Amino acid sequence: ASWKGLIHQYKEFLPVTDQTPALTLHEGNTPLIHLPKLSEQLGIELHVKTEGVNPTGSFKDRGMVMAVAKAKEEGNDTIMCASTGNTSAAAAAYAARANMKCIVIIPNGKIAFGKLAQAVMYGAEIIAIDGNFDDALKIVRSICEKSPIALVNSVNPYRLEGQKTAAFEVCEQLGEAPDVLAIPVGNAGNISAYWKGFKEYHEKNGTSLPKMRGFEAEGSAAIVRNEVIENPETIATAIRIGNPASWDKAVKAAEESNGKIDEVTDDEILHAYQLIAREEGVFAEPGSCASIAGVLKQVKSGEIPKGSKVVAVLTGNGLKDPNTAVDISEIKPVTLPTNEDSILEYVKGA
Amino acid sequence: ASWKGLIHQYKEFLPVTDQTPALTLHEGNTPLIHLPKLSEQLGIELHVKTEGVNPTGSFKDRGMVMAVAKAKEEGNDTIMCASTGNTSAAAAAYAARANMKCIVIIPNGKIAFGKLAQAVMYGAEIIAIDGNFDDALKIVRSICEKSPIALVNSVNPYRLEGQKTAAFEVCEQLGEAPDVLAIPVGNAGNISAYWKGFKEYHEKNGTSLPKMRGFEAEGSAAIVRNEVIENPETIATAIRIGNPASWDKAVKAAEESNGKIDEVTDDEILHAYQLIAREEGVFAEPGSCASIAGVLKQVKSGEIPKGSKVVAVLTGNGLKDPNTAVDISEIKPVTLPTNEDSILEYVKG
Ligand SMILES: CC1=C(O)\C(=C/N=C(\C=C/CP(=O)(O)O)C(=O)O)C(COP(=O)(O)O)=CN1
Ligand SMILES: CC1=C(O)\C(=C/N=C(\C=C/CP(=O)(O)O)C(=O)O)C(COP(=O)(O)O)=CN1
Repeated sequence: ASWKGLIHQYKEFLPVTDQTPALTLHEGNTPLIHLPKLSEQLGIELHVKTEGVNPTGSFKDRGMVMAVAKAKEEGNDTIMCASTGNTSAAAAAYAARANMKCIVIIPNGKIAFGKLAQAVMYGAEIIAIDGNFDDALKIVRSICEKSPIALVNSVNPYRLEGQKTAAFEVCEQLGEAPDVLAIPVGNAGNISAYWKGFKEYHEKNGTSLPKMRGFEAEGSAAIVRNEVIENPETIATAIRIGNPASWDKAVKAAEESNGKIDEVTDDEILHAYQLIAREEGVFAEPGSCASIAGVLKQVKSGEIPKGSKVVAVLTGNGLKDPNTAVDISEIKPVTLPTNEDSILEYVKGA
Repeated sequence: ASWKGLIHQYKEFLPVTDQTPALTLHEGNTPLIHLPKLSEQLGIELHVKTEGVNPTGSFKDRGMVMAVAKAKEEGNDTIMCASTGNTSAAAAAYAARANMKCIVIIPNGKIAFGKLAQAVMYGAEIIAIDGNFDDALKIVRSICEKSPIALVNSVNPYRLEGQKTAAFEVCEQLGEAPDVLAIPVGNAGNISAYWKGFKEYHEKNGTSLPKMRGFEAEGSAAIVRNEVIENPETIATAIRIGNPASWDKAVKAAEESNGKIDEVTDDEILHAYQLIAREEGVFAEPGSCASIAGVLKQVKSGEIPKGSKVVAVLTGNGLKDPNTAVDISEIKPVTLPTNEDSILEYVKG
């Protein structure tokens, strides 16, 4: 049938009133794709929730449609967020759609090319700092406390209310809750939202409770180290975050679900990044592939038992970050003369 | 609802046997988004079919899932295509998914950066030539005449079989066929595919027949100019194509539909490109926005009368081409000290 966006489709789970604007970019309802080759190789039943087909190319659209609709309902005209790039892209698109001004603070030289192009195109006022995301978040929260500008980072609870619908959809698309929900962790709002979603669906519809398995990049694994990281690092700039704002909710999700927050190296991330594209035709940005890298690590160790039904969240479209793709990949265009014989000869001799 | 890809959902309209592999990346079923502000400013009811949310970010996935499934059914292990970038990305993804080799021939320096990243990541054998798309297609077609390599460019009929499904969806999502289907024209397969779709749905389901309104970029407007353009040009490199392989089908489609194939300038394309992102929050690549530029042109001229119900096809995701976005945009980011006081006063100023 039809799909009219999250606010309409999940209205009973959401803080929607008759005065809530009907804001939508048709976000949500993203594919849950079975990966049969990787399932065979791993000895599990692996599906990927491909959030890169959301309107701005990441799961952030789920929370942002809710946050911006409520911000407009509650009488604001300007929104602001700090971002590694996907939240600012979402905020900018929904602000333009909603006729609100948008201001974003980003870490200079540390957001992907595609995310920058979106923020420029959607019409945000873009402020860059030489600090990291964590610096930007501190500044943004201070400013929205000291101005009438509405904060639309994940600490805004409407963001997590929108993002929990991804757990609803996974249950509906799989026909049941999975054994394991594998997910990247940056600012930790998303793993918190999925867990909140699984609990609500458990209570209302009787679905089971997955083990929540979150994965930070080793260079930014503040939760795994149990310490704030003052200079987080990782090539997966989406999750280059050393003081997650939803730290306590995420640890609670892991504990209540009998799950775990783990870490993956950049090399593990980049391997999973190439793996799913080469073997399954699925292209997600590096930070997203922490979930797949996490599945490979824990299938190897037995922490994900063979035969498990596993959903890995692919949080962002691979088109967000074309530089990493070309920088790391061994595949390069070979330049040939515009001559059928040379090309055919190359085709056969290679 | 639930969605398992085009082969499953549109089986009855597709040349699908019990031998056809169940190939899917869940392509299709893309949003039809009403644009209420642009509608108001133009005096029409305008919707956009946002094909950028297909698995590889363009409508090519519709044709490619059918062409690659049929290629595997018929015994092939390799596919090949020429491309300005989106057909090669689709070909590469579906080949990977179907366990096939993929060879793509692209024009050096004339495919968008996101499309190159896709071809590399999906694992295609990428051959770049000093020539243009038309040169690459000539070579690819010649090669596939004599070698056991399946041609998956749009001269493969299975590409149009899959691509026609977009018109089916438009009718179901709108509740009726629109008065006008506005669409970019590069190699002309897609406008032919929509019209084929609209004729089929008319015969089977009684829907009406839109006017097919195609738009080439002016520097590549071979059909408008009635000439093979040896040196096609346009910033919209997706549609930088001077000898459209489906020329005759596309002229027939505009003729049978009482439509027209028109051209829009690069400045018109770029205006539409910025307009929809700024005003409606919808971001498509420059070639896609030829359809919006054409709607603006023909509303202004009266060729799309006020009150028309219009669906414009946004063929590719804006993330395909990050360079044009940052190059055209006078909106440069500003670097400020990492100080909340210093940035607060700058926001207030
Ligand atoms: C593609 C992708 C991201 O963009 C991202 C965070 N992106 C951010 C992070 C923080 C901003 P917030 O969304 O927390 O307001 C962004 O700015 O785009 C994460 C991590 O998800 P969390 O654990 O942070 O929910 C995974 N994957
Ligand atoms: C975004 C986009 C394209 O990539 C594209 C053609 N893209 C091509 C062009 C030709 C290859 P073909 O699909 O004809 O085999 C590509 O290689 O990606 C067109 C024009 O559609 P047609 O008139 O060609 O149906 C509009 N929009």
